[PDB]
Order: sequence, then structure tokens, then C-alpha cells
Amino acid sequence: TMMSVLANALRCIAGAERRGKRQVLIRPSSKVVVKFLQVMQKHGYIGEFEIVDDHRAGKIVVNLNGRLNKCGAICPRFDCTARDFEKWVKNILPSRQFGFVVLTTSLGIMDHEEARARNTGGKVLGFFY
Amino acid sequence: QPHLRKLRKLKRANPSQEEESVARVLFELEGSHKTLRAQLPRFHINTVRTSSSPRHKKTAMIILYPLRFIMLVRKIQRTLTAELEKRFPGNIVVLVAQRKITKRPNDVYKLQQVQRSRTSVAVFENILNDLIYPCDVVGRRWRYRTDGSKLMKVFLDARDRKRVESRLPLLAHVYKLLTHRTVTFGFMWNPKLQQVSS
RNA sequence: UGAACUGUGGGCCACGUAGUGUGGUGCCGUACCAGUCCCGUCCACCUCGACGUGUUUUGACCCACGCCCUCGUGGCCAGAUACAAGAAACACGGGAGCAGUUCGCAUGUCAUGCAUGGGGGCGUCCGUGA
RNA sequence: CCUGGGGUUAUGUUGGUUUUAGAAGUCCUUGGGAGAUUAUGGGGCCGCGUUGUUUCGUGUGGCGCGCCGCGGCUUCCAGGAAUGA
RNA sequence: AAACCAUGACACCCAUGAAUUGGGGAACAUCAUUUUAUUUAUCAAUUUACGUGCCUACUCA
Ligand SMILES: [K+]
Ligand SMILES: [K+]
Ligand SMILES: [Mg+2]
Ligand SMILES: [Mg+2]
Ligand SMILES: [Mg+2]
Ligand code: NA
Repeated sequence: TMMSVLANALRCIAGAERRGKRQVLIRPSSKVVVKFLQVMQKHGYIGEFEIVDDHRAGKIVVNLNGRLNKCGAICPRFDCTARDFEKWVKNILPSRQFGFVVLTTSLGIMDHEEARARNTGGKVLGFFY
Repeated sequence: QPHLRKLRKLKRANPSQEEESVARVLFELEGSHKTLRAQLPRFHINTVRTSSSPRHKKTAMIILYPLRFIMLVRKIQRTLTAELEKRFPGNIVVLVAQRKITKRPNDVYKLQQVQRSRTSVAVFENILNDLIYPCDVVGRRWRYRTDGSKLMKVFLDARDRKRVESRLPLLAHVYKLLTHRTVTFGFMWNPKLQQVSS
């Protein structure tokens, strides 16, 4: 059965961008999925997306602009101390010049660059570049 | 005077002009109308509010009443609003029930005990149903633009277009005034297949 | 190892942005529609009373910077609405180095009596939690 | 939330008898304002008869609402507030 | 056991043309009797079309 909604959604987006599609449909939706997409959109990696209501878990349609190379989830959600950001950047990112690691902290869901500014650790959710 | 029985007990000592005018119309409607003669002697309102904007030249009149009479009002609506509009030219009359909202607690144990009718999401969507009552929502979408802006759109059945389209710009203003949230409206011919009118 | 949900607000200026719709203002040249005349019957042209395109402001999205909000509705203009067991409601001089902070005369004199003269925070116990 | 009823101190000190009041519970009653779900739900005692707003181009055209029945009494009754599938 | 697909179970995405096995919808048969729109268009407001053979001198509409 399906055990992770976030992992399912990120696999659908990465698969569609590999095939050069313009839109992708994601089902089911969740609060964590929407927050993850808002971080990607703020940095300019996807574009506009829309949520459709069906009185159950919703559906999401995402528009892709072709700037996203790969996104993925990290399972299980390992803890990350504020001094451990460099270790994760070295392991799962193409370089130290671009790309983001997404964390869930007591201040909310954010990328690793913002978390370093606020000096907070948390649990690693995923990445995109 | 007997017409003051249509107001809540606290407002009876020193009523406002708008509340007094509405109370007078309701009492006259009590003994005159045929259908409204029943189910009216059990009804009394809380307060009356008035809103307007430089655009939407018509004036909005909002009437709030206790939540107990929601079953009474539902059967009576589509007729009470028609007669009240006749006696108040230049105004559009809206009937909304007064509801309470429980602030979201922080403990998981406290959250499990919250009554779901007092949730903010549930209350706001019920106020929307109190507006445009004879029609019903056939769809709802949320749009997230490239900038942080977020929009909510509500679709209505296109069969009721001739009877509700004139009041849509004013009803969105009232919804913003009561909930501090913005809503956009659309019409859907064939809601089963999600076909948007144009 | 295990699906979704209770929820992240709004105003007022300012001014460099700042996307969109709705209306203002003038509008060379081009294009479109409607007229007039004219050729053709299988394939072409003229001249006008408007719509466009392009300006320039309004206005709603956006970021930066200040202020404000009982910071949904309602209810006041000290109580209630919510929140506070770091809370409320009782009480203890053996409780605060003299019973905390705020709107020379008296007692005693056989005395070293050489003594003594609204509301909010302190300490210590007892009832109140779902 | 309120007002009118009922049925441990302090008297100079210690030790004994006796009370007046509180408070509590416990039944009636007045004042007031609330309610997240309509006192109008059941019988019988029965008897009678079976032109005013609102769109849309002054005006036209659309506008929506309106233009076993009645009857007094009585007793019993909480039975609608629950995220969605 | 060459107990073989020499390929563990559950869940997601995934391009194309001919076929096939079971069920259903449309069709056949049986009954019953939106505005618009003179000056339009950026991802359409309706591609839903179509007949045959057998059949009471009944495991049958
Ligand atoms: K074997
Ligand atoms: K089969
Ligand atoms: Mg979960
Ligand atoms: Mg099920
Ligand atoms: Mg083997
Ligand atoms: Na084999």
C-alpha cells in the first residue's frame, strides 16, 4: 500500500520533467505537499499550480517551466543539527553553488539556507535542484 | 409595542434605527402574509448591519439571527428576502446566522476534543452557504500564482445565472466584510463534467 | 511499516518596483467591420462612420518600511469574549533585616522602656483541572 | 446572575452549660439577561360542514415575490448537531 | 521435481497499432407519448455517427 504521500508526489513530478511534459497531475494532496511546492515555486523552479476540491484528499495540477532537473524525498526523515548542513550538501547536492535541501523545523518548512540564517535544525524532508 | 418582540431582549431598550425599521416590517409581515404567517411567531433577529462601497451602487443590508432558527429560516427564505427587499428600495438583504469559532489549541489532547462545527474552516463555508442560499456550490478551486498570492474560486450552477448574477459583486464584498477573506465566482454549465461557462 | 482533515489574519499611509482587469485621456501611420460605386459570375478594385493596435494616467496583485487592530463575529465605549493550575479563590506576624510600593508630643517608667508609635509585586499553607 | 421565604471566632483569662447568626446542603418563589439547533409534537372532550423591487437597452424587454378543513380545553414528550467516506 | 516466467509480495508513473475472454453503457429491439455574434480566435460551449440475419402454424420483451 501507499506509505508516503510526499514521496509519491515528488516521484510524479520528477518523472514528468524527465519526459519533458508541460503539466502533471498529482493525487492525493496534503498539507506537507503544498508547503514543499511553495518552497520550489518561490525560488522559481515550477510555476503556477492549482488545487481541485473533491471533499476527499484533493488533487493538484502543476505547470512545469523546464528548469527543474531532479527532486526527491529522503526516507526516513533523519534529524539534522544546525552544524550538519554542510554534510548533507556535500552528499546529495550537485555543488555548493545552487540547489536546496528542505527541512521541517519548529519554525515551519524551509530550505537549508533560510534555516542557517535563523539558526534552527530539524528533520530532512527532501531536495531539489 | 408588540413589534419589539421581533428583536433580541438586550436590544429592546434602546434599538437602532435600522433594527427598529426591520422589526416593524417583520411584525407587519407576520399578520399579513399567508405562508409567512406560520413559523414567524417563533423568530427574532440579533442585529442589522449596513455596508457600501463607491462601486456597487446598491447597499448591502446584513441581518444576523441566532443559530437555533436555521431550520426555520431555510424553509422561509427565498420569500422573506423578496418581501424585505420590496420594503427597502436600493438595498440588497442578506440573512446570516451568528456562529462561534474556537481558536485552535496547541496541545494534541486538547485538539482531539474540539467540536468540529466551531472550526474556522467549517464556519466560513457555512456563511458562504447562507449567502446565495437557493443556489449551491458545485466546485471549488485554489490557485497559487508565481508570486505568493493565492486565490479561491467558487463555481455555481449555470441554471441559476439569471436569478443570482446581479448580486455576485455585492455578495463577495459582504463575504470579505464578515470573514476577511476574498472569493471569486464562476458559472458551470454541466457541473458533472466540470465545464466552465464562457 | 502504515491514507486525508481542525491553521498561519486584516487595515492605513507613504514609493521604487509590481502582474492583471476595468474604466478615463488624446490617438500620425497600419489593419479590421459597416456603407457608396465599380468589375466578375471560378479567382478584382475606389471614398467614408465606428472597432482596434500603440500612448498616458487610474485600480487591483507583488516586494521592500513604518503605524494600528477585542488580531473572525458579537458585546462594551471597571464587568463579558477569549487566555492564563508560572492561574483563580481562602488564610498565616513565628510572612518583607521595623508588616514591602503606590494613588516633640503620646504609651511604659521598682526597667540599659537607653524601648515602641484603590490597586499591584514578596514568602508559606488549604480547597479548585474535564 | 440576583431577593424573599421556609424547615470557628468575639463576650477580661482558663474550665464547663446555653444560645444569636452565618455558611452549607434541601424544598418553594419572585428580577433579569443567554442557549449549537423552531414552546406549535401526540391524542381526546368534541361541534360544524364534508403592483413592488431589480436587470436591460424616458421607454421597451426580461424580473421574482405576492395578487378530513376550522375551531376552545386538557394531559404526556430530550430525542437533530454528528470532519469526510 | 528443469515444483521454471530458472524473474518474492504490496503501492505510484509510463509511448504506439492490430487482436481475444467475461461484465456493463450507447446503439438495435420492446414499451410509453448560454448569451450570442458588425469589428471573432493563445489551447473552444457539446466531434456521441451507424445498420443486418433467425424468430411459438418457447430455459425468448
Ligand atoms: K527444491
Ligand atoms: K473470462
Ligand atoms: Mg500520516
Ligand atoms: Mg470506504
Ligand atoms: Mg529456485
Ligand atoms: Na520452464
